[PDB]
Amino acid sequence: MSRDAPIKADKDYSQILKEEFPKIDSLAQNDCNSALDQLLVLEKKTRQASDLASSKEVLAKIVDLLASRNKWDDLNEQLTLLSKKHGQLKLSIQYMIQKVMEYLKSSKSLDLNTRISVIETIRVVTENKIFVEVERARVTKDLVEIK
Amino acid sequence: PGRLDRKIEFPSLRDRRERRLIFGTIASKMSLAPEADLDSLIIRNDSLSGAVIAAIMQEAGLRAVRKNRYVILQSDLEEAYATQVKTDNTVDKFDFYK
Amino acid sequence: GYDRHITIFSPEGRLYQVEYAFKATNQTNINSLAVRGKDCTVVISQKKVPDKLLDPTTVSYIFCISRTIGMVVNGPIPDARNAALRAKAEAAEFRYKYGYDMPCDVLAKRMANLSQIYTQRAYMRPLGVILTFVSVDEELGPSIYKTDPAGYYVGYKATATGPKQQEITTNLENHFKKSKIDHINEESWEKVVEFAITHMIDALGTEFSKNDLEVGVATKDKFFTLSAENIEERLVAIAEQ
Amino acid sequence: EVIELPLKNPEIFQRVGIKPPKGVLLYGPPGTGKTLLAKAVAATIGANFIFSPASGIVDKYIGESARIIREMFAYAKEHEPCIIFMDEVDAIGGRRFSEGTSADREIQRTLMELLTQMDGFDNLGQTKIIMATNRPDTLDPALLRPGRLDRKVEIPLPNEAGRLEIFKIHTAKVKKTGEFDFEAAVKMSDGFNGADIRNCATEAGFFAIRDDRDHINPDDLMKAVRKVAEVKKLEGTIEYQK
Amino acid sequence: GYDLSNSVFSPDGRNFQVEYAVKAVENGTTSIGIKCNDGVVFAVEKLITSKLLVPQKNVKIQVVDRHIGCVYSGLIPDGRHLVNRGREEAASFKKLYKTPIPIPAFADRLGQYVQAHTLYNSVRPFGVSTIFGGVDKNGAHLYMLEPSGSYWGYKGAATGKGRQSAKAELEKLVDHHPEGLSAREAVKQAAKIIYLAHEDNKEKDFELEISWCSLSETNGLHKFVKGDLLQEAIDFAQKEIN
Amino acid sequence: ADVKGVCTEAGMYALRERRIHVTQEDFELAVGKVMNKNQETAISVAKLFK
Amino acid sequence: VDEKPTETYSDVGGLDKQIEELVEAIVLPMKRADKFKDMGIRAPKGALMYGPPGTGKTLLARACAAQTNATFLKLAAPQLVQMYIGEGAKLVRDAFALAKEKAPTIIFIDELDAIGTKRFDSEKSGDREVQRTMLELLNQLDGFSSDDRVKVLAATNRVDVLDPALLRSGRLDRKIEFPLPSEDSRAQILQIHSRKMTTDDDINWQELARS
Amino acid sequence: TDRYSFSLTTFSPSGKLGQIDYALTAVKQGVTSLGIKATNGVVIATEKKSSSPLAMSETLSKVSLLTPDIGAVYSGMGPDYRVLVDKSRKVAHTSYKRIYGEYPPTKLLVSEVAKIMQEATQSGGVRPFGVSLLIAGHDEFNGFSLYQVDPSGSYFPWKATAIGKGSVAAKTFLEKRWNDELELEDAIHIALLTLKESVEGEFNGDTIELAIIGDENPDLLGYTGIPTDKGPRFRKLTSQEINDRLEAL
Amino acid sequence: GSRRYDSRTTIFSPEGRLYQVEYALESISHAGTAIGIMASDGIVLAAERKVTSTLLEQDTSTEKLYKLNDKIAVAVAGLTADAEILINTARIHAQNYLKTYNEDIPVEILVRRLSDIKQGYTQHGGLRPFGVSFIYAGYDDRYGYQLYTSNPSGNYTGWKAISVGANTSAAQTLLQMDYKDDMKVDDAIELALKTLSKTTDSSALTYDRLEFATIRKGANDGEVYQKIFKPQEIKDILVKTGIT
Ligand SMILES: Nc1ncnc2c1ncn2[C@@H]1O[C@H](COP(=O)(O)OP(=O)(O)OP(=O)(O)O)[C@@H](O)[C@H]1O
Ligand SMILES: Nc1ncnc2c1ncn2[C@@H]1O[C@H](COP(=O)(O)OP(=O)(O)O)[C@@H](O)[C@H]1O
Ligand SMILES: [Mg+2]
Ligand SMILES: [Mg+2]
Repeated sequence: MSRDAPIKADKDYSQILKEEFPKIDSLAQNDCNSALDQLLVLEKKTRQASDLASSKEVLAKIVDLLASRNKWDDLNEQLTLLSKKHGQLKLSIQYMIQKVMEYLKSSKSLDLNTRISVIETIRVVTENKIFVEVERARVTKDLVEIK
Repeated sequence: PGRLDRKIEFPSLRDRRERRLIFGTIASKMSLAPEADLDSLIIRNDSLSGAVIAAIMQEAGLRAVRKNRYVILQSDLEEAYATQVKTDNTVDKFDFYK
Repeated sequence: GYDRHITIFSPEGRLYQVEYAFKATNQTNINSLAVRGKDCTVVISQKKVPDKLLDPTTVSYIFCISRTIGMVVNGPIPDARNAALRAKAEAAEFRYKYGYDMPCDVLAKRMANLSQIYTQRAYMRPLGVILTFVSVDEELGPSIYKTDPAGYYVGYKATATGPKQQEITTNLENHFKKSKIDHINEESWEKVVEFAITHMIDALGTEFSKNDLEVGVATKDKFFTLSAENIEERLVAIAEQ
Repeated sequence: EVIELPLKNPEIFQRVGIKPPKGVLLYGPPGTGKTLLAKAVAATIGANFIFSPASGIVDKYIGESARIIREMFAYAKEHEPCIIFMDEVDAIGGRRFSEGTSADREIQRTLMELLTQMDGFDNLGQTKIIMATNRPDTLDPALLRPGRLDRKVEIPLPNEAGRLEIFKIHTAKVKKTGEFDFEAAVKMSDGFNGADIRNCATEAGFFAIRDDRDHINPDDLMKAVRKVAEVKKLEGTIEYQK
Repeated sequence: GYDLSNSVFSPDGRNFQVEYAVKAVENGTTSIGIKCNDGVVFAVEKLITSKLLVPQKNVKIQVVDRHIGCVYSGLIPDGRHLVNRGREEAASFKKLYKTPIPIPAFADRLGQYVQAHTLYNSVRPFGVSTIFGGVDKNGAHLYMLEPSGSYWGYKGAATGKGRQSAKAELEKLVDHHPEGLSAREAVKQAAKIIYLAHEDNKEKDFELEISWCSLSETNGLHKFVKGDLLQEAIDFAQKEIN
Repeated sequence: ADVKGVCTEAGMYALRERRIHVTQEDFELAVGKVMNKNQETAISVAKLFK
Repeated sequence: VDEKPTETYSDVGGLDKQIEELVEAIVLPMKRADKFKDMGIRAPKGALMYGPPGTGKTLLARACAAQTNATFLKLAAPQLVQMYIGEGAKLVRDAFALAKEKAPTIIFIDELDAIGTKRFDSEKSGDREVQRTMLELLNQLDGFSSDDRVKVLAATNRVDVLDPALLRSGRLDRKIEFPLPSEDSRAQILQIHSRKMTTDDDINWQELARS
Repeated sequence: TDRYSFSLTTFSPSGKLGQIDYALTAVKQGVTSLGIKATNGVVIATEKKSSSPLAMSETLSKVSLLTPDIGAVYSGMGPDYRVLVDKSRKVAHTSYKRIYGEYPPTKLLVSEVAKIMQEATQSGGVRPFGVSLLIAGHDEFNGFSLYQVDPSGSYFPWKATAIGKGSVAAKTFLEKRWNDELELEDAIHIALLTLKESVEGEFNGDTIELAIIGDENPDLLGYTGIPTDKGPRFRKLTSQEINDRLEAL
Repeated sequence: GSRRYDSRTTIFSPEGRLYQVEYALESISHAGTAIGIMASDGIVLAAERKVTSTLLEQDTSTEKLYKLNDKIAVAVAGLTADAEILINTARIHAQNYLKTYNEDIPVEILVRRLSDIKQGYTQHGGLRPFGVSFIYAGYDDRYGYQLYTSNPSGNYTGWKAISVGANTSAAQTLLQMDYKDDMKVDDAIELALKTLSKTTDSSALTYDRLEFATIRKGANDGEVYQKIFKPQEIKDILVKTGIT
């Protein structure tokens, strides 16, 4: 955001960890926690831009697990925790959410998924004020049809 | 006197009972929260003139259009109450005149 | 006529000369946030230096008036120095004639009384500085007393000063509403610094650096300040919270 | 919401059986566009419009000011829908006198004649007043009362991204090579009035025109938002509002 | 009103009399202060108003103690009164605590004195800025004291008409050496930015004066730069500006 | 005029009571009403003065 | 209209910057209006000129007006202060209507210290003839008459007296100080005065300028 | 130089001393306070207010002790009371506790503080203190007494009085509620009930400051085994105690 | 600076007349009526308070009547605040005379001393003078009972019957018709009350708003007893003289 140092440096690191993208994947197949530990580091940066690149990796990791209801709770939770603290500006983390929210929709192929997914989505958006709120209502709305 | 032996001074201090009577007259014109307790508002108002209360119904029914109703509720009344009665700041000044 | 040009009463009963003093302490645009810990009192304040050719180390607003009692100043630095000099002199004097160092309460009251006298005199201008006095006394615990240019002071659970201080009030109010006590329940003074920095970022929206901060901590029976190196440890420790 | 909504549709206001909302008071800093907005509202609705300054009606001939607003009023009652723009009402403002001279007492009569037309035995119909005041502290509690005036519109400075919204209207008009420094520009022109953002664009085009091109390059603008910002704050209003 | 005296005050935070007094300093002689590693190197532009004058026989540099240079601009009598006062303060410190006064301690006392005259209407505020520093036991330091009663540490300072030129090159001097520079080299750089600040005074002619207090050369004593060293500085500055 | 003011004031009270004849009670109310105007400006120099 | 043909800037000696500023403010928009129009930016609403009397300002607007081919209007604010409210208000309104009519026009207003300061709103503040004429000036320079052909030049003695609301951008745009002549400038102003009479090698204008 | 010796307080052509009239305006901008004299004590009460919710009102006193048997309470300016309370204690010691070895009579103390007022309206450089004080006390020669100190430099004894912004209404309250015989207990209940109408905020015992000059407390005496001395007749009530009297309304 | 805010408060007018003294006489006309009548056996001082209220304790008040010394008391008409200074100066001065000559101060000496202070304040310092008028009742051996009025300029004038404060003209005119030199203290008590009933400062004159004091040589052995009557002893005399 500020200074001219974060734009370049942070981006530079995300490139370096994107060359180390196969490494994160291989470990994720052996145990979830090992690769998860990498996502934590990525989503602590100071430039908004370098987190765009990195919020692909957060979505991809849980896709490689395929997907686990227990693991689902944590990913959406970690995001909520990062939003209150900073998120690299509170406006920044809302576009991150928007990317991961498309995945929630298309994951859907159980009742089981649908139920867990509405519990995470309602909470996120109570402190947000954008298009996130339309999407929350819509996924909530799948459970309405079932109701 | 003899010019003007009758002299009526009009207060704004009023009475609790006086405020109930302004509300009723208004209520005939447009019912304000007719499914909820009116009487809270009466207690809460404590300086208001008849004018502020006329401004209340009219501003509430502005908010009626927004909310897209043809009826005024107590929520409309409470925001009508909140503002139009908090003008000036002298809070700071009176810290050192306490 | 002269009911606004000297300290005489007006038909309003309000001294306009005195009002003008409070309308000059927020024009330096320095915010402060002061919180009472469970064993300490921490005060952090702005130290915005926009120049290459001003030495930032000597730009300061935290002056040690006793070895145990710090003082943080919001408002013009000539008046700050005069009020600091006077306060130091009195604190020393109290040791000399009463056999123990001046309490925070009474040091606040003494500057408060001098401020009234300066607005009693019609040729003397009051010192236009808001003084926050932080300490840990042994008879009052962690304490904050904040005096103002008129000569009014009171104790505080926490307090803020500056133009944007209303935002700071919101954070503090929530904190003590939830805890249901008049202080922070944190038993490490370092973490009360970390908390203070967090609420400063929340209130003002501004991301701080070690050269925008200046930190004073009164622990029990000593007052110290953090250097910019030590303040950087705290800023790294926000990332570890 | 105050003005336009009961003029076009009084049908909703009669149906509910609420009184039509009437009176707005505008106050803000210099330069914020109360005039610009006065000029704007008049178009939107299409209602008949009398822009009259209030320092403009004053004459040493007593009851001449009272005469002027009374006729203005009679015209407005005929020409419905109509909004009467009383601009800079602060000129004939203030209250008291009767130890003043008869010029003041006339200003007090005019101020009072205002008072007659609105409420009394005359009323507003689909007439409507907007009063503009540049200082609310010259302005008097008799006209800040509910009665007169349902919504008291306090207009701030243009917000941080409000100022960025104004630059867009203006930089639209210009021919340029492409300017991408507009985000940067609004950080330097912070604490600005909208009158001075308009000045930001006029200065940038000065430098463009002097160099003999018709394009505003971004470098011309960077310099420009700094050149206005230094001198603005030096001679700044330092207005205080209620 | 609020500008008749200095204990009138205004809601604008201004005090008027004091701000007015800075205008004398801003039309004063160019004077600089360079914070060096080993000390400080002062230099002052001394205008030559006539050929009748005796060169290097009129000084604006008076020593305080044996180790504090002090050079000032604005009203010369008023500044000579302020320096006269601070020669007493240095003597008092030396009497009571048996040490030459430390540079931060010296600044504190002077600030109090200048504060006193802005708090009373029965005495007149000062209108001079002094630049003073030296070498003490806590290291070399540099301070400039405003007639308001404000001082700070400085890595470079300037005052007078040609302060614009001086300060701009002092930024570049700290960008030449971000790890600081020798006192000996700073002689030649003090010369250079007086010469560049004489382009604000190029309707006039000048005499270059340089004085230093540095540990490396003068052993923590304040002395004047003279003879061949002074002439070397002149020759250096001459080639750079050519 | 003040004297005259009593006569008229007195007939407000008698009228209401629905008794024509003026009485001591009609009088006591009537002098209290006319004196009210005067007592209030006389309590501010009779009390809270120096 | 009291236009006299151009005085000419050559003949208004010294003060190079003042001459530079007027060209930039007036002539450049009037001649190069087409470029200002295509861009859609506004041509200066006013330029404030302030500083002590006799700094040449009159001479300059009168030169500029002939060159730019706008009429020279003569308006002086200390006159417009009267005891009669009606009479005093009337000539402001007359001068505004007539200017727009005779437009493009350079209105040259002298000594706007008679519009005074308003900083207060108390009972007495001028009785509402001094406050009132400040607000009548604000409607001159308000964009309810097109001030892109009219160009308002005004002279005033100090602005420090005057309330700073009137002084902001679009009131008045450029804020231009006129200092005293310097040593070298004095010599130029002396020479042109002397140029008018017999001129001889005895006289040295520089010599006279230094004394 | 100094040449301020020309009195700031001076006569106006319509009579009255203009400066003290101005100062009295400031008393009717301040907080409301009242005092009822019972035949078995005196009660004085005032309202605590705060400009911040993070201000503590237990560090804020507006009823203060001058001597153990004489308390004071103000309405007016905060700063002006702050300085003048210290001077009241000081002159009580110099003029009767170093001369007659005891605390001054309530009559004596009131007179002396009115002189301090008087000389702050005499000579230049000093404008009055913009407070009115109720000085309730007890002496052993005239029993209970309630005084009201004016910013004029005069005093008046009262049977019950009020000062502050809501004084006029409050004194009409006390007029029917006062009687020839009263109890201290019922005096308190009147005082709180009256100050209910002069408080616009909270009405807790934490925000209502109450103090009695009732009767002696030998637990505040600080020593025992001297039966001759009587403890402090003054006793400031803690917040919990004030809450009990709120339930006793 | 200092001279900026001064207006030269105490100076002559073109008539010769001191602004602050002229102003001072207006403010004494605000303050209540005080009457003094010199009988051939005493001096009666009778004053109607400028404040009365049902909540005002007036039963311990002695706000107009103050004893300067054992044979000299004053009644006050003017600012109570201003008067307080002169009252304690008088006590000091009378005691000082007693200390040095072991003889009681004559009435002339005490009045003259106070008068000098009032003159002095307009003469130098820029000080406002005391805006009070006192009526001194005093006994001395040499001139017997002596009655004196002092004005805020600082000048004293003897009388036999006189009134200061409110309704000075009305009180004086009634006194001229009724006063006789054969009057006793008994007769003077009745006259004072009647005069105050016709110069009343509201619409009623009452005991509780009356302060009353005499100095009578009817105490045994030619001694003088100053008695300041309580309002219920005033009440007794109020029914005696038939005011009530
Ligand atoms: N909302 C806006 N978008 C575009 N330009 C604007 C806007 N608001 C104001 N401006 C610009 O600023 C100028 C100044 O506004 P305007 O003349 O309405 O001032 P004002 O607030 O009425 O002051 P006064 O107190 O002198 O009456 C406008 O002419 C316009 O160029
Ligand atoms: N720069 C100049 N060169 C020559 N004479 C000048 C110059 N400036 C002013 N003067 C003389 O002084 C007179 C007054 O100046 P004028 O233009 O009328 O000024 P202003 O508007 O500043 O009051 C001119 O008529 C001219 O005689
Ligand atoms: Mg406008
Ligand atoms: Mg001219």
